[PDB]
Amino acid sequence: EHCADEKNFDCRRSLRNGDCDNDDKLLEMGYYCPVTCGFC
Repeated sequence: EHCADEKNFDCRRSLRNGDCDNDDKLLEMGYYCPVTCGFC
């Protein structure tokens, strides 16, 4: 799976909010903005 942050999903805002620090949103972030979350 070559990961790529989504274009329509705002990865910066979500990172700034803390969406990616939320466990239940981890899944959401794993596909939406995985590169922004440093997964890959």
